[PDB]
Parts: sequence; structure tokens; C-alpha cells
Amino acid sequence: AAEYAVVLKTLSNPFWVDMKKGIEDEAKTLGVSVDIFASPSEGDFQSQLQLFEDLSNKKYKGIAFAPLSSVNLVMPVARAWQKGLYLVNLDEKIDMDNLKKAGGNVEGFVTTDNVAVGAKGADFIINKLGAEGGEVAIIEGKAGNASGEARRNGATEAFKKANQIKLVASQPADWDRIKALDVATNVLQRNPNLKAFYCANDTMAMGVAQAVANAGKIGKVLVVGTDGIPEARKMVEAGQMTATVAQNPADIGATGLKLMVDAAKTGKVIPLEKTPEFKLVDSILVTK
Ligand SMILES: OC[C@]1(O)OC[C@@H](O)[C@@H](O)[C@H]1O
Repeated sequence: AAEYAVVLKTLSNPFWVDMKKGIEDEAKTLGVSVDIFASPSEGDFQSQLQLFEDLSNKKYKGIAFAPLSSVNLVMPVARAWQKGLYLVNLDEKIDMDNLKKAGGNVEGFVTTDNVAVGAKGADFIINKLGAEGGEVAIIEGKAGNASGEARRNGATEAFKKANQIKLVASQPADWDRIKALDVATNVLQRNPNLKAFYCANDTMAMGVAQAVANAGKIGKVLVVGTDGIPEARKMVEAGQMTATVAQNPADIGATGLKLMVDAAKTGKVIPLEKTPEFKLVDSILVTK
């Protein structure tokens, strides 16, 4: 068993594959051992709670964790803090009000500025649609995820400020490729004059881009994603997606691990009362 455990959402999403590799490479730089785990799919809330608990009860100094929902890991993360494990929240913000209520804390939280991610994707669309503007739609993450909520808020506020843009639809496809295909199909049907989708992640952006293709609207409806996964990058170069707001999962993982190891070296977990460390990882727009 390694000194440190990691719990990622799921390796069915390349974002988490790239975070795993970032963490493995950072461990070699710090000279520490990590055991990395994930859930089989996006919806395995219950399984992930049971996975965390079971890791919490081995001999790990620390756990870095990306929860599948704001709430699902609150109780086991509280228990791990109480037992004196060095905890780092990766990327998807744990409900900190409910964590405090449960008598827990984390050393730190590493994430992207996901309001700026939404703004950046929206701002690209606004500039591409020019003075004519027109109708836009947001394909959301699952409700009750801070990461998705920030991107929706960022893109919605950017759209709102452009008089020539109308946000006609803003609805979830739950980080799911097949749900995004079906939701985006419906949005195009309901809105024949749609000019653009902003999508809260690439898994969903690839479904949306399939929906746009099926309606024979490749190039006439913009598709902007989020993460910069390889298949989304290929689609952007091939002209099937317009753009993606690239994140750096490898850096979020490397940063998270270093925050956990740095904390562990102090020999005392964060006091219940203390604000956790907060580290942002940049995003960039990628177009063809
Ligand atoms: O961990 C939150 C997040 O939003 O979960 C979904 C992933 O595709 C990424 O976008 C990631 O940043």
C-alpha cells in the first residue's frame, strides 16, 4: 500500500486519465508513493462513498479526492479528517458548509476558475457571431456540482451582457455523451435559428457536435466544449467542434498531490476552524 491514496471521478473521461498521469509524475518528483482509484462511471455516487471509506480504513497518510457530487463524500471525508488524514479536494468542490456541520475540514482545494471558463467560452462565441449575434444554448453539467454551476454562471453572465445574444436554453446533459446528443437534438428542433452551444465539458460537447452533424448544421451552429480532451481537440482540428476551453487536469493533480505532501510534512492536520489552501490552475481557449 502507498503512502497516499487518490480518488478520481472515473477513468471513462480522459480528463481524469490525464490527472492520474500528472499525479504519478508529480509523485516521482516529490519521491512519494500514490495508489490511484476511480469509479467506473459518472453516476456511481454510492460506490464512491464506499470506496473512500474503505481507503480511509487502510494505512494512507492522506487522500486527495474528486467527489462525484458536492455532498456524496461529506461524511467519509469528515471521518478521515477526524482520524488525522491529510485531505486534498481535487477540482470538484465538496460542500464545505456540510463538511463543517459533519466536523471535518480539508488541507486545500485545487481547481480551475470555472466562472472564467464559462466566460471565456461565451466570449469566444460572442466575438465569432459578431454584431448580428443570435440564439445560444448551454448544455450543463449535472445539477449540484460546483464545477458545472460556475461554468453555467460564467457563460450566462457573459451572454446576458451582449444585447445581440439571446440564451434560449440552458439545461443539463449530466456529463453524459449520449444525454448531450439527445438534449442537443431537442434544442436544435425547438430552436431552428440557434447559432451556438457552450457545453460544460467535452464528453457532452462531442454528443452536441454529433447532434449538429445529424441536423446537417456542421459549421452553421458553433460547438464550444471544456477540458481539451484528445477527441475534442481532434474534432476542433477536423472542424466538427468550433473550440474547447482547455483545462490542465495533470497540473490540477500535480498541484493537489504537492498540497497534500506539503501539509503532511507539518505533522498536524488543518484545524477545523482554518480556511483551506486554495490553488487555481489556468484555462486557455483552443480553436482550429
Ligand atoms: O471535476 C469537475 C469537472 O467539471 O468534472 C467534469 C470533467 O470533465 C471536468 O470538466 C472537471 O473539471
